[PDB]
Amino acid sequence: DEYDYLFKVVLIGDSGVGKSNLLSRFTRNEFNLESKSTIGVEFATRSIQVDGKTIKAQIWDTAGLERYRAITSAYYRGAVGALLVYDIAKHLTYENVERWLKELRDHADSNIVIMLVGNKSDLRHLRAVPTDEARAFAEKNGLSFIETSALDSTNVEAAFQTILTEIYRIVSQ
Amino acid sequence: SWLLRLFESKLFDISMAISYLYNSKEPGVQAYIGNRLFCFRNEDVDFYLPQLLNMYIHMDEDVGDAIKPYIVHRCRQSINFSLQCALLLGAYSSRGTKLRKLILSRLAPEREFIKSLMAIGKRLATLPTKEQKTQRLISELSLLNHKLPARVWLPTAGFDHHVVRVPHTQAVVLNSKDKAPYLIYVEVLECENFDTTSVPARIPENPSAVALKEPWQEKVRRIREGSPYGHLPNWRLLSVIVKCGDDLRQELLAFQVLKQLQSIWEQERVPLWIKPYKILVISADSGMIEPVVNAVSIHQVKKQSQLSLLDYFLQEHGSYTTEAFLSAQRNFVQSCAGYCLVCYLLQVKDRHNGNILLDAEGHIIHIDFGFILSSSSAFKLTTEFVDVMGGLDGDMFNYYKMLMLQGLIAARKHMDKVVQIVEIMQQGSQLPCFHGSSTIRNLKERFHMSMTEEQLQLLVEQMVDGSMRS
Ligand SMILES: Nc1nc2c(ncn2[C@@H]2O[C@H](COP(=O)(O)OP(=O)(O)OP(O)(O)=S)[C@@H](O)[C@H]2O)c(=O)[nH]1
Ligand SMILES: CC(=O)/N=c1/[nH]c(C)c(-c2ccc(Cl)c(S(=O)(=O)NCCO)c2)s1
Repeated sequence: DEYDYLFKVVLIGDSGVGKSNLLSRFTRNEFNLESKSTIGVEFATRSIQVDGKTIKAQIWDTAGLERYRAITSAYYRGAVGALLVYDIAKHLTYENVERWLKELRDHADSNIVIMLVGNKSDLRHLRAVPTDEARAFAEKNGLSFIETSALDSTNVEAAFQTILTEIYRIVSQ
Repeated sequence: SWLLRLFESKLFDISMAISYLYNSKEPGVQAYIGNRLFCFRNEDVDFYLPQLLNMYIHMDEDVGDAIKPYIVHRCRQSINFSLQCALLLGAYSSRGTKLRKLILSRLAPEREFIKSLMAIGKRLATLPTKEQKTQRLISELSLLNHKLPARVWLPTAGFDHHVVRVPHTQAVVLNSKDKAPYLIYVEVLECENFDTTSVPARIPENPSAVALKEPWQEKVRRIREGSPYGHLPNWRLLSVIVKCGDDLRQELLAFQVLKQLQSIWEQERVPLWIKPYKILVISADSGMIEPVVNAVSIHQVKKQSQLSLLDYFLQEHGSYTTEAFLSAQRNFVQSCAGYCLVCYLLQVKDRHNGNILLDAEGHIIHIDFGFILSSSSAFKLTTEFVDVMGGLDGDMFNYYKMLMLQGLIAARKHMDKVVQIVEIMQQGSQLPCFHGSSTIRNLKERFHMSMTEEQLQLLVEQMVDGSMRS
């Protein structure tokens, strides 16, 4: 039936980090090793309750490839939240998180809630970004932080549920 | 989810892992498998080190980068492992070099030990006779003891150890050729773990020196009794053939194939017999082989005895009414069927009695695996061999055919495991065994997967009839 809120959230990050599987995990509890590059944008939705209120989240899975980065930025418009994702096992993807946040201070609301996400925590032995270094950078820049595995599903629910809650109580007064 | 399902199932073993790694173009899979390697047992993955490293060298960077972390991890926990990586990396590229240098960056004792062994062998080229070479070898090996014991080992050994002593008087050179290989005996003290122990202390030394044709246990006795270290319970004797100027990469490939066929035949329950002998690739040029002891070439068995093979069997084991004879005959029949199958499947060529060893229990052992697969006589069943088996009408001879069929049926059921080994090695390879255009395709055809068993029976007969015509 009725929601109290409709929160528009975007997923951004380098190509390959797992955005589309975070989304598929979170909205239909599905994952896949084989992948199709996200062409432009993909849409999915899921409703949750925080502090007694039904919030329907509208998630836009953007695509990290640059071919499409003119058209992803279109959808940054009026989004309340953004999951900024990097692959824990591929250092370069973490290096680009700085350029991915300037990307929000050009095409998106200047008062948006951001969570940094280290994805692929299941690849323990390939880890190229230590959890401590990341979380340090996270709050130096006023971002919330979590590590997920879309594959085994660790923290995927938590990640979304955290950012949606954080959002839901910025709005009040 | 269906793929990840499989990878998390019982069916997932290091073979499957390597296969997907080799074939999948998905970087997510590559990385997933790169990580799963850590979960497997070292011994299981070890067997595939040449494949992993070949892929690393000759394949897309994505594939290399998925493999590297695991390799580096193993390299850090075992210098033996480090060594084989560094040696293989170098041998299989002539991408590798950056990592090799990093691994070699400590190992100097071992690398100098090996360099010196190699160096020795190259010097013997100026001595035109076997016997003269042997004299210089013996002299020059004695100088190595001046540096022992040290942080040095023989990678070809079943166990962890330190090398303590070289009984130089016992070493011998095997032919009169320009780059003749030479056989040596090495003394060692066993470890439970190399990386955290010893280097034992020198014991200064002083009949045991005399060298002659004798069984392996009689030779260990003599050497042990003469040795400073011989009293210790810790003490064991090894042997390696040193090839200073011969490529051993096909020899290594054959080893893997033999080892696989052997497991295949143990798992199905076919009592064929074969003997893979260990290989250590050192360069594209050079390496070592662990020899089978209590074995001598068929050819030389006939030149020193002056007997027919059967007559020699009868001399060495007993009359055909004895147990020792009937047992040796059985080992003969089972080792022949085994090796026939190996020869056919790998298309082993250059087959003659210089290349077939006879061990003290009656097994034969084939040896020179230059000339396999695409590289271009075939395996023969001479009447001398048929005689030892008791003749064409014989039960043991019929059994030989029975075994061949059985082992073929077994092989077909596990074909992919065999083909995998060869096909990954072919990659960036300029080895003569891959010279042809249809190496793997021909290999698969030789399994005859379409055939009905009645058809295979026929193929075995044809094979055997063929083996006799010459
Ligand atoms: N091991 C592991 N692999 C993952 C995880 N998340 C995603 N992957 C794998 O990473 C690869 C790429 O993920 P993908 O879903 O395309 O992310 P993406 O950020 O949407 O990539 P793109 O849409 O911008 S082109 C896929 O093979 C996927 O299976 C994870 O948590 N663990
Ligand atoms: C007494 C004896 O011959 N022991 C051996 N055991 C083994 C495995 C031997 C062997 C195996 C393979 C090869 Cl390739 C060689 S070899 O020294 O290099 N002979 C070359 C042509 O024969 C020797 S020799």
